[PDB]
Amino acid sequence: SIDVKYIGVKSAYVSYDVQKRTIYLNITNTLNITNNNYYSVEVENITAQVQFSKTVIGKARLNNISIIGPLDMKQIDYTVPTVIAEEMSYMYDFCTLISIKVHNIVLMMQVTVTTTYFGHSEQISQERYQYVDCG
Amino acid sequence: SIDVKYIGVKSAYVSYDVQKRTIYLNITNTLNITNNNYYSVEVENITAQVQFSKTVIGKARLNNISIIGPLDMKQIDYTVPTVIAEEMSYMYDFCTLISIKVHNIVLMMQVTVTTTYFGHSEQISQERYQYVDCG
Amino acid sequence: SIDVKYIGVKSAYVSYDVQKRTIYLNITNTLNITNNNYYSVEVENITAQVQFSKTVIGKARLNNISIIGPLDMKQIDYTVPTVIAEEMSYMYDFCTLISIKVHNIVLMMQVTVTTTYFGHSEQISQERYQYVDCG
Repeated sequence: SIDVKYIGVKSAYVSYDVQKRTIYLNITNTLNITNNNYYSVEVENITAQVQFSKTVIGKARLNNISIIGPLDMKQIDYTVPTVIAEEMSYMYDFCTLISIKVHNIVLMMQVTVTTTYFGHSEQISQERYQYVDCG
Repeated sequence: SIDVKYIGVKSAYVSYDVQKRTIYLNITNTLNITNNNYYSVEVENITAQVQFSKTVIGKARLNNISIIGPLDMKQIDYTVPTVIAEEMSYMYDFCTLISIKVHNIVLMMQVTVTTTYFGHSEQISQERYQYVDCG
Repeated sequence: SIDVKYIGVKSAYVSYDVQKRTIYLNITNTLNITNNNYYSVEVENITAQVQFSKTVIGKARLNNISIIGPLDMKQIDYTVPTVIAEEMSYMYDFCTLISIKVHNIVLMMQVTVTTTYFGHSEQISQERYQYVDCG
């Protein structure tokens, strides 16, 4: 919710970036920085009454007050059928980041069959870092 | 919730980056930094009443107040059928990060079949770091 | 929740990075840093009443108040059928990070069949670090 960032290279408060055939000569840098951060975040005052039946008095008849179902759920159920007579594959790979017929799956399930939940529920997913470097 | 970052290279408060045929000569750097962080975060005062029946008085009949189900759930259930007569693969790989017919799976399940939950629930997933480096 | 970071290379508060044919000569670096962090995080005050029946008075009849079921769950149930008459693989691999027909599975389950839960529940998954380095 606050300060969520994807940054391709670099993050700073003060940054000096001096490069590529440069003269940086006789310089006076003076910084008087005040940068206080005050966070009052997700401060919750919750008064909750949760009843299916609160009061029954006398010969009353109650049936099937809350029904959740039937429930039939399927997720990440794909199919990749391959029927081939003859394959030739020639692969020449030099200095390459390569993935071939790979299956990458992330499933995060947090509050899934609950009657009641009070408070804070959080999911964070930060995906893979992959690289190839050649001289 | 606060300060969630993906950063491709580097993170600083003060950064000096001086490089690649640079002269950095006779410099005065003076920094008076005040940077206090005050966090009052996910601060909860919760008063909760949770009843299926709070009060029953006299000859009352209560049946099936809360039904969850039947529940049928299936996850990460995919199919990869291969029928082949003949395969040739020639692979020549030099300085490669290479993945072939791999299955990578993460399942995180936190509060999954519950009547009641109070407080904080957190899932964090930070995926793989992989590289190839050649001179 | 606070300060969740994927950083590809380096993390610092003050960073000097001086490199690649650089002259760094006669410099006055003066730093007066105040950087106090105050955390009041996940401070919970919870008053909770959780009853299926709180009060029953007299000849009342209660049946099937809360039912969770039947429940059928299956996860990471994929299939990889292979039928081949003839295979040739030739693989030449030099300085390669290579994975072939591998199955990588991470399953984290925390609070999965509970009546009631009070407090903090945390799952953190930090995946594999792999590399190949060649001269």
